[PDB]
Amino acid sequence: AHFKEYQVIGRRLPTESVPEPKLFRMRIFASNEVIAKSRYWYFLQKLHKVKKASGEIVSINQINEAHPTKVKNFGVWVRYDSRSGTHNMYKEIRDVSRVAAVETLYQDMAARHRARFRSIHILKVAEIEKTADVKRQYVKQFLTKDLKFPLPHRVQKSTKTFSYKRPSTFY
RNA sequence: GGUUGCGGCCAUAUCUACCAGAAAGCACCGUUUCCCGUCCGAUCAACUGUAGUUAAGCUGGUAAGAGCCUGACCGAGUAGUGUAGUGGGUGACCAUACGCGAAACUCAGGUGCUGCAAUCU
Repeated sequence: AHFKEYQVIGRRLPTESVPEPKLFRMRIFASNEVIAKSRYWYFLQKLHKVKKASGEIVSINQINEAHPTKVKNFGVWVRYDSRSGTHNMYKEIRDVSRVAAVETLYQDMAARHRARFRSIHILKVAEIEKTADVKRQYVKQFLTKDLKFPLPHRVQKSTKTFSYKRPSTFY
């Protein structure tokens, strides 16, 4: 579904010798809470000696975008598995939210490298609104002062199967 | 607490090399008339409590000791693996989901514990 940024705070189960464990937290983009808690145990199993059975999740929360109607430059660092091996890349994309850029990121990763969600780890989603922090020319071109372009060859959708005049693609 | 006899678990007890051991206790031990097998009273058998021997046995301590034992979010949730998909990949194989989960390695700690009957300044 629509990716939602969840904060997931969990810990290892409290034993007698070690009450109050170290309370690790992650921000993971997921469709829903069930996948959020699942993705949490998957990564926390990767960085620590803990699995779902031996730990508990102490807080699950949604993080909302601070201002969902300002467009920003998002610096995305990702590792993914291709058929041959593993690679780390830094991509970047315009958006208004962290989540929709991550939705965009998974679409681009699937399209350009045939990477399924199973294969992708989102290392760090970073926002910058200051130029010269933007490295990719496919994003720099929308930051030129006084941007303006046409939308040539406008194709208009037809509700009916027949029309009674050749179409016009003017704009 | 030492020691002896009988033990239990059977190295946290073994192994190497040094250092120490008061009283209690093997025996430094001494002897061959007697029971007792032989080349050998060395082992084994029997007889004594002697110069007074702790030299050895034994016990303890030491050693960035070997070994052994215990533990660890140490490696490592790794390897492996139960279940699942009309997942990926030509394949070889791999990723993912729900579970189980090592061994090496590394780091620490530990040098037997203990039952019964006696005996001991």
